[PDB]
Amino acid sequence: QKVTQAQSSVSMPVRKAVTLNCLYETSWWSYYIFWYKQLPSKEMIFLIRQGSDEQNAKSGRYSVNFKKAAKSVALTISALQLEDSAKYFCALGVTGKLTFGQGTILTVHPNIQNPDPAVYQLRDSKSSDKSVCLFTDFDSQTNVSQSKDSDVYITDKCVLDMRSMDFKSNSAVAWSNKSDFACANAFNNSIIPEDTFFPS
Amino acid sequence: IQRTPKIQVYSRHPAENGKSNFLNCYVSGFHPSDIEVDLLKNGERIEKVEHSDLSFSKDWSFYLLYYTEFTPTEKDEYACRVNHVTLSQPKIVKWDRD
Amino acid sequence: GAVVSQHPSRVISKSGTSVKIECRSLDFQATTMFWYRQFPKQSLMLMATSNEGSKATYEQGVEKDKFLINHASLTLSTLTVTSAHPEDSSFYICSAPGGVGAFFGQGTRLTVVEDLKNVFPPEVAVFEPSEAEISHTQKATLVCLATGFYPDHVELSWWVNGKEVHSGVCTDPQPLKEQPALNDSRYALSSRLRVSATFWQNPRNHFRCQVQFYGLSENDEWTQDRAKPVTQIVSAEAWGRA
Amino acid sequence: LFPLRCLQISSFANSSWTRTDGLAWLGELQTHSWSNDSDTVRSLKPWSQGTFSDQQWETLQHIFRVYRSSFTRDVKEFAKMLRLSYPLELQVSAGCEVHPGNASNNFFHVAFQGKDILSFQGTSWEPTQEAPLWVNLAIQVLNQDKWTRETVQWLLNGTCPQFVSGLLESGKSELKKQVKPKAWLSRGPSPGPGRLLLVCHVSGFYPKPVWVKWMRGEQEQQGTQPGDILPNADETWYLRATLDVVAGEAAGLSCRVKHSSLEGQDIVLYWPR
Ligand SMILES: CCCCCCCC/C=C\CCCCCCCCCCCCCC(=O)N[C@@H](CO[C@H]1O[C@H](CO)[C@H](O)[C@H](O)[C@H]1O)[C@H](O)[C@H](O)CCCCCCCCCCCCCC
Ligand SMILES: *[C@@H]1O[C@H](CO[C@@H]2O[C@@H](C)[C@@H](O)[C@@H](O)[C@@H]2O)[C@@H](O[C@@H]2O[C@H](CO)[C@@H](O[C@@H]3O[C@H](CO)[C@@H](O)[C@H](O)[C@@H]3O)[C@H](O)[C@H]2NC(C)=O)[C@H](O)[C@H]1NC(C)=O
Ligand SMILES: *[C@@H]1O[C@H](CO[C@@H]2O[C@@H](C)[C@@H](O)[C@@H](O)[C@@H]2O)[C@@H](O[C@@H]2O[C@H](CO)[C@@H](O)[C@H](O)[C@H]2NC(C)=O)[C@H](O)[C@H]1NC(C)=O
Ligand SMILES: *[C@@H]1O[C@H](CO)[C@@H](O[C@@H]2O[C@H](CO)[C@@H](O)[C@H](O)[C@H]2NC(C)=O)[C@H](O)[C@H]1NC(C)=O
Repeated sequence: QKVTQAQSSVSMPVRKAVTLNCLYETSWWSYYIFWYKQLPSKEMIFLIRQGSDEQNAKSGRYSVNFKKAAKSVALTISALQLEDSAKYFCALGVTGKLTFGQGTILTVHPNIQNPDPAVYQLRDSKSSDKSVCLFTDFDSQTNVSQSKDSDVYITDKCVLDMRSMDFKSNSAVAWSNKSDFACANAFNNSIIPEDTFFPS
Repeated sequence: IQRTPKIQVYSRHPAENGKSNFLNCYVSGFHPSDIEVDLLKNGERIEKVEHSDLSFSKDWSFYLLYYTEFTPTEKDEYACRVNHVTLSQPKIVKWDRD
Repeated sequence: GAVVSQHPSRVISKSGTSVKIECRSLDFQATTMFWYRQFPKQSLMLMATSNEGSKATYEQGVEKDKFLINHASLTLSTLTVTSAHPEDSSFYICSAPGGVGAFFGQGTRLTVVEDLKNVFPPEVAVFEPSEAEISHTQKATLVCLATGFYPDHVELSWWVNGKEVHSGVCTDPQPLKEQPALNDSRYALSSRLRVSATFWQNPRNHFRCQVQFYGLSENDEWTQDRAKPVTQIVSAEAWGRA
Repeated sequence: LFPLRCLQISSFANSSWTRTDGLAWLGELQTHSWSNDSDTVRSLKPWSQGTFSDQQWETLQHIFRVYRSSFTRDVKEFAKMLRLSYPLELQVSAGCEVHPGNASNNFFHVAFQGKDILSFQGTSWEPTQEAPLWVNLAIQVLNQDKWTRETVQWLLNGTCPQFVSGLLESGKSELKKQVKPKAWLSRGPSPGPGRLLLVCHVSGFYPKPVWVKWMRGEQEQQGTQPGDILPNADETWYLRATLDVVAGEAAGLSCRVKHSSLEGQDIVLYWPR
């Protein structure tokens, strides 16, 4: 009994479809295959089940391409939405005793139709020594780099959805105690300054 | 209290006086499973009696084989004593080598 | 909904102490419970099987005396991590066979610290929107920073005019290390709340970043001068600006 | 034919005294036994595990141990709610028949007080044609337990064929084994005035199929009264064949035995002159 997920990470844009592969080994003639997603809270969410003597499973946006001879149980997630970003686990089990694969992290990216990449200086807090910078409204293809200096902190890109306006945007934050720290320099390992808005 | 046991007593080999043998008692077709079987030498029960695991047929009735090592001797009487809930008194079936 | 409950959800323990985790079946009897362990960025590994009447079954390569399992009743299985060390800091999740396969509990986030002195609550600050962003985009982004906490057992949330909001929020999935080198390193976490510029421009609008910290219990020993780093809420606030 | 039959005898004296004992038969051979006082299966043959790994075998054992406890609790709760009076006897007959020529058929039959009450048909529980009204109440509850239904189906339609195929492989020699019978004659109690009861005993044959007839040359005697094929402790069979005749007419009569273990050499025993 072994489950193998060769893909470590998969990235795909919103509204498209993705396929997560799974290969298994079992000495049983009859068995069940399961697909789970793990939330950032670490909670396990059942997605879909596939019986070895069943037709290809389908449950809403989830479908399985079960190939018995090859012992492969791929999962396709159709009409991808940002809420699908998670770590997906394939499992094999008989009578509830499940054995899990390595897992695949799926990152669903928004479609930024009108990008306006910019770097902003946020207003300081009366009760903090930190100065904060916001890199926002950039294209999903942009990778945000970690800082070189150990006293400068840069978060990875994050996506927020302003539901009422059907507006989605990417953002990364930079902060430091240092006097040398300016928003003009902060994200330069991630941007072409001439392609980015910098207010006066 | 549904079906009464059929009691069949017999030998593994032809009965030849002095020579050690096996006395079998096949209790079959009974229901319920609660049964008390004993093999007897001149009315007193044998202590080294063995038996098969209680099983059942397609009709759900039970059956057991009770066997003991014995040496047939003339003037010696061997019997099977079966007690079941469907029985008025324990039924005794004596062994006849013929 | 979940039909298996694990208690506690989170536990901070000192090295050498035995930690007890409970797995309860809610409104069904369970004669078996499976216990799994997940190391950070790893998969769920089956540790043992809890059985009613008989002893626990341990999987190949599992240390039998490290974990004491006990099927207390038909609705309760306990896992005891005897004499825990920081290497045993992990995520433990139980399941009960049923439904379409098994019912999982919500898991136990276990952190073992060599010294309780290393437990610090977060410092929370809110940085108000840039006027430049308001003029350029007609949107206002608030940033909240939760800093210097240990361990990483925090839940950040935004409250606008007394109610939790989910639209226009992004929180870092993982906290940054303040000293990436150092072992007992403090964590930092950021969140953004993005609203329309007109919503932010209303000074009667109240914004609060709340950080739920999961720390020491009442039972824990505290000897330092500073306040006992207990489970607490740390907030920072801002008002809209005309 | 070698069907696998798994048999369970559950007796309930009252709601506090119960006993469950099981066994397995591959054809006429008893391959397994499992007493109430054991936590593990007793394998009666050196090939009883078939082709199952030590891990697969502990899984099946775990399932039975869980099942046995669960069956007990369940019957007690059904007896309480359906106002069924003790003592209760429940019997189960489950297994499959592997056919290389076609597919494979399986069964799961339950009896209550020696009468059929329900069976597992496809993916669900079905009551027997003439079953008491409470049986349909129990079926409704049983069919609500979808996970148990999927497990019974996995065992009957997937594990049982895999178990039977392996037992048939690891058990090849013992299943193809031949034990020769030894025949002897006797004179039974007189069934009339000048009448004789001619008895022919045949003991120690394996496998079970045999042919014993009283003859007069090549003329088969229709008066041959066969008895039941009875078992021996060493896994062989016994058979007594009688013939009620005139005392004078016994001379020239023969008992003839045909068995697969004979090397083209039927046993012929003449009535002594
Ligand atoms: C297979 C044996 C391996 C060894 C092979 C070699 C040796 C052979 C020797 C003996 C075997 C002879 C027995 C005949 C075979 C029967 C085995 C079938 C096992 C099926 C397991 C079903 C899962 C279960 O156990 N189900 C339980 C528990 O389920 C709860 O727990 C589960 C997780 O553990 C899940 O969460 C589930 O959702 C939840 O409800 C049922 O309560 C119960 O057994 C139903 C009874 C099934 C039989 C139905 C017959 C009905 C009779 C009652 C009639 C009314 C009584 C009137 C007084
Ligand atoms: C629940 O049922 C048990 C078991 O009942 C027994 O098993 C059945 C299959 C039948 O064969 C029954 O006939 C049988 O009683 C009860 O336990 C039994 O209690 C009786 C007392 O009524 C005991 O019998 C006594 O045994 C002693 C010798 O030990 C004699 O001196 C007496 O003359 C008398 O026969 C016996 O200890 C006991 N039997 C067993 C097998 O345990 C049990 O009491 C009952 N529970 C309730 C609450 O009613
Ligand atoms: C019950 O099982 C049969 C047979 O399945 C085969 O034997 C198993 C024990 C295992 O070895 C499997 O790999 C086999 O599939 C099922 O019938 C088969 O169904 C599949 C569809 O998935 C089909 O390709 C085959 O031709 C069928 N084989 C035969 C012999 O008919 C059947 O579906 C199962 N019943 C249910 C409802 O689960
Ligand atoms: C058949 O098996 C069960 C074991 O599952 C017996 O019941 C248990 O017996 C112990 C004795 O140590 C008691 O302490 C418990 O009350 C029983 N537990 C359960 C789970 O039932 C039962 O007595 C055996 N039946 C007989 C009479 O042979």
